Amino acid sequence: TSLAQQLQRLALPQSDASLLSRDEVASLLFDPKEAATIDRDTAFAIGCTGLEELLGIDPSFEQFEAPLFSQLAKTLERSVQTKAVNKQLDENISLFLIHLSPYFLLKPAQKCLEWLIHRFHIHLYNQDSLIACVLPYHETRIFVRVIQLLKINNSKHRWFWLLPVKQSGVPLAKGTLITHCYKDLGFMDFICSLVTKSVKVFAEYPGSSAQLRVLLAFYASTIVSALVAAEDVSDNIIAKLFPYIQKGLKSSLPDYRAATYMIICQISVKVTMENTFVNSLASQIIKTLTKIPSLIKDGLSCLIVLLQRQKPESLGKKPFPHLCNVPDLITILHGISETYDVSPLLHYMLPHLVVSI
Amino acid sequence: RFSALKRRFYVTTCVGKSFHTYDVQKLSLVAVSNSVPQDICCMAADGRLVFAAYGNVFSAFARNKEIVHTFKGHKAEIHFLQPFGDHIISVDTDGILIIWHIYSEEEYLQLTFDKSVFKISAILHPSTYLNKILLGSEQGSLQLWNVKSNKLLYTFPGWKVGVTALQQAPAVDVVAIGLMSGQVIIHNIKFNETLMKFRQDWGPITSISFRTDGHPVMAAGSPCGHIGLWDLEDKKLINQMRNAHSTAIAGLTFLHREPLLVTNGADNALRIWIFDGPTGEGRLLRFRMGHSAPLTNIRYYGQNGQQILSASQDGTLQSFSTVHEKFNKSLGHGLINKKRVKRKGL
Amino acid sequence: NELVQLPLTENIPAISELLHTPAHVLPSAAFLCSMFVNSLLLSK
Amino acid sequence: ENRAKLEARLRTLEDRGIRKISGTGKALAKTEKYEHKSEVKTYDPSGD
Amino acid sequence: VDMMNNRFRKDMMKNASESKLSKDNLKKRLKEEFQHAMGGVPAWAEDDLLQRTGNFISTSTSLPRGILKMKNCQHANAERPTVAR
Repeated sequence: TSLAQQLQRLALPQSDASLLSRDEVASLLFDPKEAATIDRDTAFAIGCTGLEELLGIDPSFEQFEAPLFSQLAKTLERSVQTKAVNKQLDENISLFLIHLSPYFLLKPAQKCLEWLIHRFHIHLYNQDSLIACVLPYHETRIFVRVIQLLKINNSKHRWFWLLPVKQSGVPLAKGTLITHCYKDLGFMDFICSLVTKSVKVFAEYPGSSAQLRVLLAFYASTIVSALVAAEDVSDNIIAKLFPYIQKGLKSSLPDYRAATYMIICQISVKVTMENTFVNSLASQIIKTLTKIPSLIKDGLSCLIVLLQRQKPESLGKKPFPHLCNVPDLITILHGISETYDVSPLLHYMLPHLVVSI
Repeated sequence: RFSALKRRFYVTTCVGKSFHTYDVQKLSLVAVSNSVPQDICCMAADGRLVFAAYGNVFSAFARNKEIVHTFKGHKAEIHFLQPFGDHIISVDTDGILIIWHIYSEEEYLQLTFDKSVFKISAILHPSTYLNKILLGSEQGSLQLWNVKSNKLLYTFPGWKVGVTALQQAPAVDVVAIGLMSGQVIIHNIKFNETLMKFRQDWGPITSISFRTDGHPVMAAGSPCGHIGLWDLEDKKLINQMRNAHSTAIAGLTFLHREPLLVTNGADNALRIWIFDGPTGEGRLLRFRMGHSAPLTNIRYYGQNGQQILSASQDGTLQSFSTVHEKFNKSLGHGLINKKRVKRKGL
Repeated sequence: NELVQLPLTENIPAISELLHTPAHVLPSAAFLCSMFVNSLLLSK
Repeated sequence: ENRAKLEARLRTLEDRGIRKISGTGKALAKTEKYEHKSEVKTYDPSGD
Repeated sequence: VDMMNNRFRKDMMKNASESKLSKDNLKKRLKEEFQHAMGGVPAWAEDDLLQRTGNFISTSTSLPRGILKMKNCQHANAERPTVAR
């Protein structure tokens, strides 16, 4: 089996057996027996029909007509071309899957995904991109089909923990997702990197905030729950989370800032923090408050939480001027005061206010 | 050290009055050198030979076992050895720098530096530079010299802390400078700009290595025994390896085009680290280790006499073979409730 | 002197019900942030 | 009121059955053997 | 400089004409060998808690819940042992 282990480690998607025979064909829409009786023209027609339907709902797909849904893509087969061509194809497929992710529950997206699987074998070459595209819909059955397309049998594979949902045909449970998220840091880094990349891609198009809704909600749903599930939050988790927290604070998307606020609130509730890190977090919250005028109040309330569950003298005097210069500060503070306690913020403010006067 | 006629890398560690050579593939001993009268203070390797310094005299070793050339003419202890083609550069304690031809053993050039003004604490020969060496000082200044012309090309004002380490970055004109304060400075010596700065609060920079397997990662050691991993691309801290060695880190090097790190220390341990886990978590791959604490009791075991049982202050019992080190074995630590140790580790 | 127990995420029923729903059914993140941060505050 | 409580209980039962088949998820990917790359090129500064 | 008759430089020759290369030809030859060995040119070559090393988790003044840190001590009545309740 030493020769067998060497051979199975030497295996590559380029030298797959299914490339050289038509006994079995992988298909998202059809069983393999019927899928082995489909000509390339029929699959191309289904993909073009799906893309044409998708163009009506969202225009910005037109750029994918030429590289992926044309005659040149029809004739092209990846194994024949060099690594640079495959890398460019990987970039194009990743961009198209990022665009597809909001519409995955719709049928035209399924047709386009079927054409991509038939022509480019993305289940072998682009496993990570496909998983990133389909992950926020893990409670659905089409997710189970997409997982069943992949081969994850090896216990040393990255996606081995997704094996039972392939074997039993059941959706992934959220508790397992949370446990693997907090215990395995690579999965959390994958989720954060996917969120940042999708936000950066969708930033260019004006009026595209809605397209990022569900994914961002998923980003809000798991991480906080992961912080709930962990018995003790080690310094590794916070060290990994902090750059993404800063990126969320620096962004202009309301939902991304809201998810960052929830993550910050949960972290402040659960773990005790050194004075320096509380100071830096409060400085970053105060300095970037006024960028989004619709998220002022929550941000201020978030600061209150950070100033209520930590040591009283954690915060310094440096962010005090920028805190005072926000428009209508006392009116928002009074509006919050009508329902909730605002004592920590005034407790911080008054000794600095008298000295500054 | 890389080898000719054998596409393999060898690591050489100083052991008292001798040195040992191991293949990096499996950490198997391949040679043991002859003894020298004094303890070895500095070592260097140039592929063909191994250079060792003891007292005020240094010699060259061939076949990793025997001396073929010895060099006399220094009145103080040597701390630095720089192989330069067919020539060798030696730096004394008082401040004498002499270039010697290895085979003929004659002195090519003699240079002196004022101890108060410029005491050499680090030496580096940048790659693709014709007859050029870089000199660092405890005062904090850097001098670029040309051996052939025997003139000072340029003087870098540097920083007031003082230089402890010099390392060639994977670039034509970029070097890494370590400071006593714990600060690593990435500098371009041709046009005099600093690309980026990193700081660790663990003491002076012991050694710096660069990962060249396609990932821009830099590692710097500390006297506390900790190693910091920095991302050159994003200018941030990736992760920190705490207590890699109990004692101070002596030397750390990434294998060329490999995700492997080779570290040794004063705790009588040579270890290999592989960065293949998720999120770049280094893990122990291979190690060759002996007692890390002074011995308490040693007794011969067996009438055949090929093994000796030894006990140390680290709480371990070990057996050392007298014929070959492949038969060395360890009996472990003294532990009640061994089944709990399985669950949580040592 | 007086000891006050601050609200916790697992104890709040509304937050748990909001966290137990599937992601695609889940509403926008701004509403979730509003409810979460308001529930984390101490009510007077 | 009683109908809403039963439906809330029924949703929990479906999720728990899914959780049983899917697994805890505490397990991670297992480690793999490593072999060194051979015939690797290197630069010798002695030529300088 | 003599590319041939030098052990280190003879491995760097390409054709028979370059027995002796000039200074400028040697520089680009040395540079490209370095870049081939390094695998190319790295991209990086042409307030915040992760620009320094430090901690993130600290101890609280209040007693933590869930787990109590305790150590057993010597028995109070060790000097006077008894069997009664």
